[PDB]
Amino acid sequence: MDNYIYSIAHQLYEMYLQDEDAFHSKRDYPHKKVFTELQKLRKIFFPDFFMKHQKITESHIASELTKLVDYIKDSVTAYNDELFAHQCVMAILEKLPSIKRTLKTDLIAAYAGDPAAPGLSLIIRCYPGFQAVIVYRIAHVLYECGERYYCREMMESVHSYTSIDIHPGASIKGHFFIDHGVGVVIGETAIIGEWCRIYQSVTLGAMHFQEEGGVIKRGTKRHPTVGDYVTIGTGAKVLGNIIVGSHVRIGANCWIDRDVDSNQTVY
Amino acid sequence: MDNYIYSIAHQLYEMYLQDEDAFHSKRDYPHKKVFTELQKLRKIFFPDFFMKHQKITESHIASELTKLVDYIKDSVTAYNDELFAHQCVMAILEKLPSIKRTLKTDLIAAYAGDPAAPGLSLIIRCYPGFQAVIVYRIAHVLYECGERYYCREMMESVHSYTSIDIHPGASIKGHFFIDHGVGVVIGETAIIGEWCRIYQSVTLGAMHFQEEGGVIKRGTKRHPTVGDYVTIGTGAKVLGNIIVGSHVRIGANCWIDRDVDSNQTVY
Amino acid sequence: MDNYIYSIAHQLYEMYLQDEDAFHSKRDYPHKKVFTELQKLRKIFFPDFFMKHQKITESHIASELTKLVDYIKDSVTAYNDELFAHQCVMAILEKLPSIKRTLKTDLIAAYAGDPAAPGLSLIIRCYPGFQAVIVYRIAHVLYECGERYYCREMMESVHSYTSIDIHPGASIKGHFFIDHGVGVVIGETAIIGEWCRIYQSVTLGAMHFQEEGGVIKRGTKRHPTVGDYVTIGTGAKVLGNIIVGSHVRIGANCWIDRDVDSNQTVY
Repeated sequence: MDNYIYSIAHQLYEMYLQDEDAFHSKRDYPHKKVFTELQKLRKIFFPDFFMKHQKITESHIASELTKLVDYIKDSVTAYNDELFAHQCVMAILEKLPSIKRTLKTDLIAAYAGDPAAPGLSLIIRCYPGFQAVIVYRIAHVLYECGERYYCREMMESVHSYTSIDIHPGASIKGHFFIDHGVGVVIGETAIIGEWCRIYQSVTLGAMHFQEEGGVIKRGTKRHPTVGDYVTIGTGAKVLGNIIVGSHVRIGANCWIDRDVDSNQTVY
Repeated sequence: MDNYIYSIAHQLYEMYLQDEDAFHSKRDYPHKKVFTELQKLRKIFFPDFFMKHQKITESHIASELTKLVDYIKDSVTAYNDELFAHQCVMAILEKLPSIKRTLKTDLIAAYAGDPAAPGLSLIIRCYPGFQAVIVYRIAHVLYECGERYYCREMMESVHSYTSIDIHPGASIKGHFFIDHGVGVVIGETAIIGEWCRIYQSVTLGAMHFQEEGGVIKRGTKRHPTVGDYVTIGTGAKVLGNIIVGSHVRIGANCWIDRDVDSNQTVY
Repeated sequence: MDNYIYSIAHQLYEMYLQDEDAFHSKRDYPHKKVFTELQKLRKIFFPDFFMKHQKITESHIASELTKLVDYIKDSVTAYNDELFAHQCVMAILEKLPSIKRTLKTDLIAAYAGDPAAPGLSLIIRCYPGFQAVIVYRIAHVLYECGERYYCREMMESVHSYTSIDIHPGASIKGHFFIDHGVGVVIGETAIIGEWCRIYQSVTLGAMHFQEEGGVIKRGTKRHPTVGDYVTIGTGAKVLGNIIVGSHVRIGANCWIDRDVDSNQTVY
């Protein structure tokens, strides 16, 4: 695994070197301490914003990547087993370059969708929707390996830190932006296309009225599918195994229970 | 107090030994550090999930229970007095076995109400509705002793950690489940029956439009009473000294201002 | 700067001495550790509640004020420059007495608007709306100096701790109260008068439906202006560059898109 880490850290470092200036800084930002997965991934993906400049080298990216790998491996092993952990973490490592590319697009979307943002640096440093998506994109790779415990725990850390509630099972394309974010809920089987803009208190999920009865069916597709270029306004509750088309605008406090066709505004 | 602690820890230990296998694990889970009351109560009620297996003995349950008792006593004394603190903490100790039984039913309700849950172990480890209810059930015993300060502070820790806002005065029966949970508000005089299922952004509370005037009447019954087998959908705002009957289903974003009779679906 | 700190700490100390008894306590409260800006400002503005009584002297207020000044200066410098930082922190220091006076009125409003509050001491110690406003009032002085980065980071700390989302650019008058608070969003160009009472899940903000296109106009007045004696009920979404008059009552889950005239109740 250490040799694969070296190769992945090398690729991520070369990407860092080739990133546009907006993804770089010569500033030494105030040191913060957040939960482990975010702390580590912040340094790995955007070292200029979370490390002293005198320290960014490839070797240091590799060093942080190793600390992260060892931590996730340990946690996956606790809930599962040693072999399953190795395979899942190799899968995360495999996807880190593509995630890095996607996270860049999420930043572009954040700046493009928010008149309050002065530059990418502030989004990177402290935008809660962005902190959540960083961790989500890794948690999802775990889910894709069949893991069902630690990937949820990781997202519950995100949940506590940002009040954004994204199940690791959700599938989310790039140029993704959650603004403000408190009360956002995105379910296990939610599917979200490119250029989705989501506001505070938005649910892309499900409700289960008590059938007593007692014990609800496990899993199955039961959360919305959302197309490209969708904007979901504050307080909107989109519920059930329903399809929202592309280029859809959803108004504030809307209660959506059925399919919504492409190229529409709902209020 | 130490002799009463020993007796209570003995009872809790015997209950632990007699718990069904779903409430047990041989796994050594990743060590977490959360606010004191939750950290301690997690170990006391579900040691398999928060202690190394080589350490669970009765003596260790007693040890953790002592640390918790000393901490709560100290905090209650700060806001009140030494004698009042002793009585309140003796009352908590008294209720710990019954709370343990109730918390088991809350877990059953959580698993039964959530298709995303793979087993009780994940709910125990990281479900925010469950973390909140653990602390709430103890905070409520303080409120029942007449304490009005520290029990609120304790629940504000829960508030920061999970964004679930349950006043220690609320009365809540068993098989209780808050799914997702961000934005849940449950007021001081709210009464909730058995098998209540509550989603994100649900208020069981009150609003006070300014009478200027100036200073609103203190206390009194002013929050909803809810029966058994009630499901309250995402964003529902249930306000005032009103009665919701049993077997009631409440739809998303609903604004409920008046009594709702038993065996009904509202949207 | 140290001589100006001494003078400001002297004034704040004299104000402390002249505060009514409700703003004082002989109790030694349980020690808490929260994010730096709140930790420091809590001690500076309300030392009786966050320091051991044997330690409150003027010299100790000055000591804490220095620690805060050094921290904010360091963070402002990181995002901007040394000279800009000095000017901004001198501006904060300048405003601290007036902020102290305003924070007293916010407490009065909190107690007056909440039947659950037993005394100012509990609001001071743990009410999340109040913790947020303490930090907001300082963050706003930074914004007023033209700072756009660290003042946002500071409020994102508030955001994580309380789930209350107040842009440092918002202008808010005194006797301000957010009850419960989770999901409150108050935008960069929001203007709020005296005696505003706000509940959980209230947005005073804006939504931006995707014009693709791509990159939205930066800034400009785009969030609501709210008059005096306004109460905004749970879940209300007040959006756009609109004017809400004085003595307005807004009902639960309301979706407000246009001007609302003075002396009105909306549902």
